[PDB]
Amino acid sequence: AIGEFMVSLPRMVYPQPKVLTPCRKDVLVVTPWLAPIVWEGTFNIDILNEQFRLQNTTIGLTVFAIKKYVAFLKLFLETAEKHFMVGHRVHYYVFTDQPAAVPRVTLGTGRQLSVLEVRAYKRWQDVSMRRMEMISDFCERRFLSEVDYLVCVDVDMEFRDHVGVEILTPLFGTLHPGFYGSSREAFTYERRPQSQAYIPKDEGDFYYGGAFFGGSVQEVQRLTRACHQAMMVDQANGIEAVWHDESHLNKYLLRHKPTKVLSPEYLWDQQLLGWPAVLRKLRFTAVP
Amino acid sequence: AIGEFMVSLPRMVYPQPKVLTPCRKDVLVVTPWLAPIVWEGTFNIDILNEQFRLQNTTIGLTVFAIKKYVAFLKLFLETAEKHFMVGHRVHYYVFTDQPAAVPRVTLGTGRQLSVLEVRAYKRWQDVSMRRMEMISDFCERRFLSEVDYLVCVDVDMEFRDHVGVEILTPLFGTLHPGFYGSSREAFTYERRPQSQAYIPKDEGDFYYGGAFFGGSVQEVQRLTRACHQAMMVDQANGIEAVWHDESHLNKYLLRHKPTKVLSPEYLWDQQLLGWPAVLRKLRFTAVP
Repeated sequence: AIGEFMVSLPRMVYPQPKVLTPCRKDVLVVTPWLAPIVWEGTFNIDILNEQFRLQNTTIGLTVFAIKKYVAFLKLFLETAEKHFMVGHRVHYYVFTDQPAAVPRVTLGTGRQLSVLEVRAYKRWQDVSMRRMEMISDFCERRFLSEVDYLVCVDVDMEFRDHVGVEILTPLFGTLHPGFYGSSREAFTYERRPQSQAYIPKDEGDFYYGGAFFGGSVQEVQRLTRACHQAMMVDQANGIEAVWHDESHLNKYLLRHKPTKVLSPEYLWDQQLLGWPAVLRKLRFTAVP
Repeated sequence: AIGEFMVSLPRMVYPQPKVLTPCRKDVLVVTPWLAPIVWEGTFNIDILNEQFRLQNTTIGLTVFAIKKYVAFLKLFLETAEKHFMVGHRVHYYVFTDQPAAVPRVTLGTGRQLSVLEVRAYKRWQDVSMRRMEMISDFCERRFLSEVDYLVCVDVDMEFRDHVGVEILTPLFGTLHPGFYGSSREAFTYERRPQSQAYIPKDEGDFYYGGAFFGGSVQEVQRLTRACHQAMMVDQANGIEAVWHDESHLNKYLLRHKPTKVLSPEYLWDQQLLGWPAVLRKLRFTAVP
């Protein structure tokens, strides 16, 4: 559950927070709208695990694996079992054109997987829209009744370190690893006014990655519905956003600010970007 | 309203957030449970005012003025009119033993004041309990139907600078100005195990001030009910906590972590503590 009556935390012994010492001296740890930006050193995972366990939290993880991308599922799921929400209830939802190609991965207690078949659409326009469309429709089919939070990620990735309840909040986006140090004018937002995803050069907080977003089921249903509807308007107008659903996600999060932002620890590519000093942990990484 | 369907923010032009520059290099701006700690430089008030105005937010401010403390109401209310939640709907609730001594203060549009008489209890024990008791009971009489958030403060104070929607959240406490730089062993928590307010020497995040707390009506009703019930147990057991309801507030916020913490900018005493460099603004201050 979310936001229900909650019992007291138990007694816990941990280091006192230091009011006159910044938790990081090298990065921004809160947005200008007072959403935490989640980096290593900002959180005590023992306090957060207590808060979320006492609420009996269930986390849904959605992933799409189409055509040759089914090959990535084995490593994705095996590493999620080691690093993603361990100790909490998890429901994996694997959307695929090939149910028989989903690997038989052994799951920990309290963790389950459902395979959901996707239609093999002939038109690339419908394929482009599919993730937002399908995530929004499965909010009613399953997610509202089954999970408290949804996490929506790309499959061609692996977990290497802890990804846990520190990310959970009504709505979150993740700093794209290509742009976290960039000026807004360099962000690859959609720049043509004819598109619903358009953002002018003087607007924008961050460049969020389409490969990792999520929130409560209600807020993810709103985001995905809005992005799907915006993509259909663009298609009717004969325009395709420069980075497809990621451009629409960025427009949505500019206009509807997220309640947490995840650092690039949560969405990284070591082949392209190495391991900079500012990343103390590489948690979820591209497969080369 | 809180958490209802919300329209997009309008286009806004403001400086891009700097991911690789800390917003403060001298203080902690997020707790270990990922609640923002509100200092000057952490927030863009234009973005926050848009978010809260679009939700039609109403803020209730409660204050108790008993016996000679009615003398403080004129300056308290006049300075609240200049600095507290300007531009948003405000309902002041003045709890007093002397309704006729409440000054006629001129209020801005969208701002109203109600005078609520308190019983002149003969027993100091009932006086000690009165604020928590009365705030909890007026949650049903008025506050649930009238306001979205409650702010509960002491009267012997004045506003000198902006106190606005950056503080609003489901549950907040304020760093007491005497203890924000102190070790937890020096915090003046209740230390006798026989009291419901007891906190051992190895526990505690912060020392919160009883003079400034608040949150959504639901969460303030829970806090005040819990504190009142805990005080009644102590009275039956013939023990009075060292700092009365402030000791109980501290026990409650240790066990039920706040979703924002306000810096001592929001609760200060310049006669006793001066104007240190770490305070960029002195917002709400003791009257000498």
